[PDB]
Formats: sequence, structure tokens, C-alpha cells
Amino acid sequence: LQSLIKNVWIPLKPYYTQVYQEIWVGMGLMGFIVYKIRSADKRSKALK
Amino acid sequence: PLKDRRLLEVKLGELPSWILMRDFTPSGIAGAFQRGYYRYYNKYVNVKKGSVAGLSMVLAAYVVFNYCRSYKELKHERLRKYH
Amino acid sequence: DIDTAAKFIGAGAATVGVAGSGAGIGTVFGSLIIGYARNPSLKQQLFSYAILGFALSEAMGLFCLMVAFLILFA
Amino acid sequence: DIDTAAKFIGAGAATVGVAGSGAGIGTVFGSLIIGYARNPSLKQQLFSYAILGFALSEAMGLFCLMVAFLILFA
Amino acid sequence: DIDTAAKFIGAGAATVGVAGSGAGIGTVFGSLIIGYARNPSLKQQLFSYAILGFALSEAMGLFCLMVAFLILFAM
Amino acid sequence: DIDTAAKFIGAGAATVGVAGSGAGIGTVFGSLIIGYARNPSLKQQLFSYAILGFALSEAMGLFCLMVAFLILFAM
Amino acid sequence: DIDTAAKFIGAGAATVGVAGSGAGIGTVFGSLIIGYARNPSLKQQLFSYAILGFALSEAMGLFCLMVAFLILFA
Amino acid sequence: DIDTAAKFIGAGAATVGVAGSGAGIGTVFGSLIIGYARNPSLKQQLFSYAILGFALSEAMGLFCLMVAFLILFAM
Amino acid sequence: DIDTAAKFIGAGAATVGVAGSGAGIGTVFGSLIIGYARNPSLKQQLFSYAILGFALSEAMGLFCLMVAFLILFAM
Amino acid sequence: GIKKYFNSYTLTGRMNCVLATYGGIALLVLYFKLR
Amino acid sequence: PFDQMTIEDLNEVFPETKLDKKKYPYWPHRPIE
Amino acid sequence: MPQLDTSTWFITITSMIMTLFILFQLKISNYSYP
Amino acid sequence: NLFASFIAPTMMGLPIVTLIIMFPSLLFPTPKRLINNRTISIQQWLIQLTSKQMMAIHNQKGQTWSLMLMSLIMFIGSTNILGLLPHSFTPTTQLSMNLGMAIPLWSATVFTGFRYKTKTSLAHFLPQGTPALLIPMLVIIETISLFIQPVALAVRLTANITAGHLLIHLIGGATLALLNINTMTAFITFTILILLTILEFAVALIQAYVFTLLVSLYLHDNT
Amino acid sequence: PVPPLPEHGGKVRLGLIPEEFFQFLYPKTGVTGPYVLGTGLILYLLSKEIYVITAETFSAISTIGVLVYIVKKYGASIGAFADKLNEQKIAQLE
Repeated sequence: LQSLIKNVWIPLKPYYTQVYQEIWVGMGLMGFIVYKIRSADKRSKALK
Repeated sequence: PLKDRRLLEVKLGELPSWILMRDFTPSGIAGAFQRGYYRYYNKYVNVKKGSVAGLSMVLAAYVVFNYCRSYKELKHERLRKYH
Repeated sequence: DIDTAAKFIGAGAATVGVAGSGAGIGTVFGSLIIGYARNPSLKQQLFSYAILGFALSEAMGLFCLMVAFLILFA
Repeated sequence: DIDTAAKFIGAGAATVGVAGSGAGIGTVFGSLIIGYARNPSLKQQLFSYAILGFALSEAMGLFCLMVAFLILFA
Repeated sequence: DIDTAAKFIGAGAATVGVAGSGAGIGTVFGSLIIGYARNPSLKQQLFSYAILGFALSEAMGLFCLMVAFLILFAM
Repeated sequence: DIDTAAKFIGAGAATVGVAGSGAGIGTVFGSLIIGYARNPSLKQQLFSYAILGFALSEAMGLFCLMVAFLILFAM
Repeated sequence: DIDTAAKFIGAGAATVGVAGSGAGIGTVFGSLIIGYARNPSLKQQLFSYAILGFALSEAMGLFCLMVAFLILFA
Repeated sequence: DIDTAAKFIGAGAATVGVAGSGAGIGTVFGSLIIGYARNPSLKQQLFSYAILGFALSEAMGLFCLMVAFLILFAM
Repeated sequence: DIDTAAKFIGAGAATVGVAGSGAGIGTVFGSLIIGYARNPSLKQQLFSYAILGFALSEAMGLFCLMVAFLILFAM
Repeated sequence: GIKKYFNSYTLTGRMNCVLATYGGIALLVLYFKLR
Repeated sequence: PFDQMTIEDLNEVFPETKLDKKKYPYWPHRPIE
Repeated sequence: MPQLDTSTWFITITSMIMTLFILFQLKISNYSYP
Repeated sequence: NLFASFIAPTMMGLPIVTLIIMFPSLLFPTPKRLINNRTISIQQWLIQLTSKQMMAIHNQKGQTWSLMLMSLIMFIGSTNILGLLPHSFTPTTQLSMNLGMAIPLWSATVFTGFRYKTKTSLAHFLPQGTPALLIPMLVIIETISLFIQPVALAVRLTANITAGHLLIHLIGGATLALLNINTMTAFITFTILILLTILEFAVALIQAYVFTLLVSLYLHDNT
Repeated sequence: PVPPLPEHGGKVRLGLIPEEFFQFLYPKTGVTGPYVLGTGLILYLLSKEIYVITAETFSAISTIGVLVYIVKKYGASIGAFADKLNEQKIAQLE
């Protein structure tokens, strides 16, 4: 994975730390919601 | 004078000789896809007057890919039954 | 019955082809206002034109409503 | 019959559109007023453009009425 | 038949989109009248955009109309 | 059958959302013919800002036609 | 089934909500044509004041289609 | 029961009272565009008299939405 | 009974009348915004005519809304 | 005064008013949830 | 020549074409004047 | 509406992410100035 | 019968659809020489241009998102074109992708707006010096039409795209069916199809601009 | 420290298929082998319905017609456009 990290963590570091702190939170919210909805439909079809 | 040659160079009798002299590990799979991409690139693209054919090929390839992907769902409307 | 309610609602629907004529009257009068307020001396002709436009829009609405009357008594 | 009801229902609902005629002619003769009131030397030209728009939108509405009718006498 | 009823009703109550055509027509011809009263020179270019609007509004008109005649009976 | 005619009716009703678009179309073309009649120079940007609104109206027109089909053919 | 045919009716009816949005969008961008032709030196602010309104007037029909979907599938 | 059927249909065809708000706000904001163009030093009072209008358009356009939600959940 | 059905239908239909109210109100405030944009020595009289127009349109919508509530809670 | 303590033009008064109304709507929803 | 060179070769020949990484750590490593 | 058979949402989302926030931020991060 | 093209594909029981999405990544290669071939010079110019145009208004802090916005718009402008082909898949019309691309951005903007400029961000809920008669009836509207942002921001694009594919499928089908009858109608509908095809080529980028512009100014506000 | 490029790479027939194919086939049939070869491949696909025809066919036809129109009308314009950008950077630096 060393080539991988040296291709996608040298340049892209100052972005994920300094700037994008606030989008990861949003992605966690996105995960929350998708979980909720998949659970709801799984429930409703488990019924039928 | 060489053990490994272009699969076109090698003969049918020594066919398995070529099949067994060559490697198969996924690293040796990336190290093949790369060679293909780069042959195409440095032969039809990285030239000072690249043309449509320098691009149209990959498009009309992706086309056939996504056509093959779909063959199953298309055997249900053949206009004629006995083909 | 079946034709009773049919004609009822057919007319209650065709009676809606009148709001456009209404708003048209309103807009033609707003335009008259502005035109006059630019050139206060051709009042007469501005008004002739406007009243004509009114005749026309009112005619269209009245036909759309005569439709409803005929539906009532088709 | 049920369909005999839908006949008149639709042949009536098929005239909701003349709203467009209303709004158009309104805006049309409004802009004509303003024209004659900003440059009186164009009277006949813009009168011709006005009768053009008049005919156009009136025809739209009246062929929609023909739709209504052909639905009536299906 | 009830499907016949709903077919005729769909045709009628979907043949209304003509309102877009009508309103846009009025508005465009009026804008012409005005822009012309101002400047009587560029009449050609102006009438060109005029025809553009004419047919481009009749466009959506005929869109709606062909959908009507699409689901009238033939579907 | 009854659900069929009901689909038909919902379709004939959803057809009508095109009028906003027809209007916006004629409206913006009038606005363009005007803003050119009194400034024939910057035609280019006027036309650009014409089609950029053209699109943002046809978008909703076709939203409506899309929902119509979505019902008619695929519930 | 009537109990769902009615859902079809309701959604097909509510579809038309976005006609007001069609209008408002066209209207705004025409007004922007004009107010850019008059004083071309403010394109910027006159664009920031247009798409704002675009957003508003689209939201207020997208809501209605969301409600039609809700009525259908819930 | 067809009771709930027409309850649904009524909510659905009553939430239509918002295209008003749509076109009203469109026109309002265009007028603001112009009346800012010809007078770029009244921005403030202009935006205030624009909001006064946007609000009392949105409110009376939203009462229909609220009526549908009400008539559906309770009556 | 189906009386409830037809009443809900007719009410949620009649409640369309507020579209015109929204549209009017919007056009009103737009015109006012202009008129003041050019001519700010009129604030008071302007605002007065403005409020009058607002009230007239809002009332020509309120009539239909109130009679809808009538048809629902009375008949 | 209060029309200078509930300003609508500066920053502060606007914030104070919006907060007042959020609080009020919260209290009313929690008073009506009982019913 | 030119075609035989790269961006680093320009770092080599012209240090004034250098897109410095301190005053503008981000992309495009300089403002949009 | 096959956009509602939720089975597949996880992969679609994750791949969108992987792309939008990795590859292009590599390619475009290399474009140059006049 | 025709929602098929939106069904998620897997030629077999394996996770393929994550390759329909990274394919565009290589119709936009990266340069290493100083000068390069055509296909790179063109896109390079294009991007310099579009940035210099859209990222003018933003302040200096807000000028850190150039990468994200232009990558967003490039990715989408690719996908929505490629999807045009005869038998290609549009990974956007999978509504989930649109939600997952919309929400985080909007939320993070709001969060930058409420982490800094707290009082002022709160203030944007009350337009300046409005009539003090109606405050609640306004700070309800602004705060409901805020949360409405991402929902529309996605759904617009989603359904806009979908409709075009569906309409072209249907028109071509009716084309064949009329060809069964007669000849000229087929040509009529074919020309119609050409027009539609161009219009889709157009919207497929109009919407990218819309998207990453909405976002740009949402950052302009809450920066 | 980098290598240059050719003037134009592998020439191509129909803008889609390379010619090297044709030459490789010259010894046996020379010229009119590949063309009938492809014609037969295609009449075969069509005959046995390995490729059924539907609306998407005509959609593809329209897109392709558009595309060829565009290129055959704008190609060299774009080519000189790009070479101009190149020479322009060269100069503006030089």
C-alpha cells in the first residue's frame, strides 16, 4: 500500500485536515439517514 | 535465442512453454493493463495532431461492453422466433 | 342520474375560461394608463383602442360561458 | 352509460385554455397603446402586428374549442 | 367501458397546454411592437427572434398535443 | 380497469404543468428582443442569458411530462 | 382498486404545481435581460439577484411534487 | 372506503394554490432587478420593500399547503 | 358517505382561488418597487396605493377561501 | 427603548428576536405535546 | 528547447515563474487576478 | 421506481465518494497556470 | 418495461457498478511535460477560463474550494454526457448518489456559517429592518425554505436527467411502430429525436453549472 | 530531459479501424478481403439476431450522425485552435 499512500496522501493531506473537516460530519449524517431509511423499508417488507 | 517472446513470435508447439514462462500474479496483471493503456496512449494519443480515431475507439468499445452486459434482457423481444 | 352530474361538472369546469379574459382587461387598462401618462393629448384614440380590446376579451369569455349554458341545456 | 358522461365532461374541460388568448390580447393591445403613445408615426404598422397576434392567439383558443367539439360529437 | 371514458377525459384535460403557447405568443408580439416603436431599423433581426419565439412556443404546444393524441386511443 | 382509467385521469391532469414553461418562454424572448432593440451591441450575452432560462423552464415542463409517463407506464 | 385509483387522481392533479415556477423563472430571466441591457455595468449583482429568486420559485413547486410522491407511496 | 380516497384526492388537488406564489415571486424579483438597475443607491429600502412582498406572497401561497396537510391528518 | 367525498373534492378544488391573489400581490409590489425606484418623493402616497391594492387582491382571494371553509363546515 | 432592544435593522436585535421566537415555538410545542 | 522541457525545468530556468507554496498553499497556488 | 429498491445504495454512494474526492482531486490538482 | 435502464447492473453476482463511475476519470488525463498534446491543452484552457469566471465574487477564504467545485462540475458534466450513448448507464439518476453528493456540502457550509459569524448567520434569518408586524411569519418562512435547499438541489438534477432518457426511448419506440405503418412519420420523429438529443447534450451541462453555482454562492453567504 | 512526439500516429481507416489490419491481410486477399469480411460479420450478427433492433438503435444513429457532422465541419478549426494556444504559450513566454 506504500505506493498508494505516497500517491494519495502527500498531496491530499492539507485538504482533509484543514478544509474538509466540515464535510465528513455531513457524510456521517448521510450515513445516519441512509441507515434509517434502509431499516424502515427492510421493516416494512419483512411485514409483507 | 530467447525464452520469452511476443506471444505472436512463439510457436504452437512451444505454446505451453510461453504459457509457463510468464507470470500470473495480480501485480503482473496491473503490469499488463498498464502496458496496454500505454501502447494505445503513446501510439494514438500522445502525438501532436491526434485525431478522432485517437479517441473514438475507447468510446465504441465501452459501447460494446455495455451491450454485452445487456444481452440477457434482450432475448425477450426478438421479432422472429426461429432464427 | 349520469348526464345530470355530467353536464353539471362540465359547466362548472368550462366556466373557468374567464380568468384570462379578466386579467387581460386588467393589463390592457394598465397599459392605457402608462401610455396616457406619457402623451396626455391622444386620450381619445388610446381609449378607442382600449375599449376595442375589452370588447374582444369579453367576447371570448362570453363564448366560453355560452358553452356552459349549452352544456346545462344540451 | 358512463362514457356518455365523460363525453360532455371532456368536451367542456377542453376549453380551459383560452386563458392564454386573454392574457395575450391584453398584453398585445397594451404594448400597442404604448407604441402609438411613444411614436405615433407607426400606427398602421403596429396595428398590423396587433391583428397578427390577435388572429394567432384567437386561433389557438378557437381550435382548442374545435377539440372540445369533436370530443362532444365523438 | 370506463377506460374509454378516461381516455376521452385524458385527451380533453390534457389538451390545455395551449395556454403556454397563447400567453407566450401575446407577450412576444407585444415585445416586438414596443422594441419596434422605439427603433424602426433592425426590423429583420427583430422579426427573426420573433419567428424563433413563435415556433419555439408552438413547440411545447405540439408536445402536449402529441402526448394527448398519444394516449387518446392508440395506447 | 378502474385503476387503469384512474391512471389515465392522473395523467391527463399532470399534463398541464407545461404552461409555466410556455409563458416563461414567450416572456423571456420578448425581454430579449427588447434588450436588443435598445442595445444591438451585446447580442451575445443577451442570447446566452436567453437560453439559460429557456433550459430552466423546459426542465420543469419535462418534469411534468416525465411524471405523467412514470404513472402511465410504470405506476 | 378505488382506494388507490384515488392516489393516482391526487398525484396527477398535484403535478401542475410547478407551472407557477415555470412562469416565475421565465419572468425573472427576462427582467435580467432588460436590467443588463440598460446598465450593463452590473451583471454581477443583477445575476446574484436573479438565481436567488430562481431557487425560491423552484423550491415552491418541487415541494408539491414531493407531496404527490408522498401521497402515492405512503 | 372511497371516503379516504376523496380525502386524498382533495388534499392533492388543493395543494395547487402555490403556482400563484411562484409567478408572483418571479415577477417581484424581476421588478427588483430593474428598480435596482436604474437607482443603485437605494438598495436598502428596495430590498426591504421587496421582502415585504415576498413574505405576503409566500404566506398566502402556503395556506393551501397547510390546508392539505390539515384536511389529511385531521378534519 | 360520498357526500363527504364530493364536499372534500369541491372544497380542495375551490381553494384554487388564492393563486390569483399571490400573483396580483407580486405584480403590485413589483410595480411599486419600480415607481419608487425612479421617484422617491412619494413614499407615503405610494405606500398607500400599495396597501390598497394588496388588500383588494387578498380579499378577492379571501372570498373563495372563506366560502370553501363554508362549504366544508356548512352546506 | 424596546424597538431599540428588539432591533430589526442591526445584527443584535435581529438575533434576539429570532431567538425569542424559537424559544416560544419550543415552549408551545412542549405545552401542546401533552394534548 | 521548450517542448523537451517540463514545469520543473521552468523552475530551473525561471524561478520567477515559480508557484510558491507558502503564500498560496492551495490550488491554483495563486489568486485569480 | 427502481431508484427505491434500496439494496444498492451503499455501494453507489461509497463509489461516488471514492471518485469525487480522490481521483479528480489527483488529476485536476496537476493542471497548470498560463 | 423501460425503467430497465435504471436498474443497477451486475453482469453476474459481483459488484461492478463501481466501474461505470470511475471510467470518466481517464477521459481527462494529467500532464507531465510542460507542453502536451491537444486533448490536454484544450481542457486546460477550458478550466483556467471557467475558474477565472466563476470564482471571482468569492472572498479570499472562500477561494479554497476551487478544486472541489471544478471537480464536481467536471465529473458530472462527464457522466451526464456519457450516459447519452445507446446502451449506457447514468450513475446520477440513482437518486441516492445525488443525495450523498448534495447533503455533506450544504451541511458543511451551514456549519462554517454557524461556527463563525454566529450572530450574523442567525441574523440572515431576519432580512434587514423588515416591518416589525410580521417577524414570526417571516422567520418561519426563511427557516423552512433553508432546509429545503439540498432536497431540491438534488432532486432537480436527478429527475431532469431521467426524463430525457425516458422520452428518447419512447419516441424511438413509437418511431419503429409507425415505420410499421408508413415512412414519412418515421423521418418526422427522427428529426424530433435529433433535436431532443441536442437539447440533452445541453441540459447535461447546464445542470452542472447550476449545481456548482448554487453551491458557490451558498458558500458566499455563509463564509 | 523529455522525449518529443511524432507528427501524427497510426493512420486509420473510416476514422475507427486501423489499416495495419489491411496490410497484414494483403498477402492472401490483398484489398477486398477485409471489407467483405466485415460485411459478412455484420450480416451474420443481424441474421441470427445477436443484435435485435429497437429504439436505442435509432438513438445511436442520431447521436453518431450529429457527432460526424460536428467533426467533419469543425475538426481542423479546432486543431489549428489548439496549435495556436501552444505557439501562443511558447511566444508569451519566449
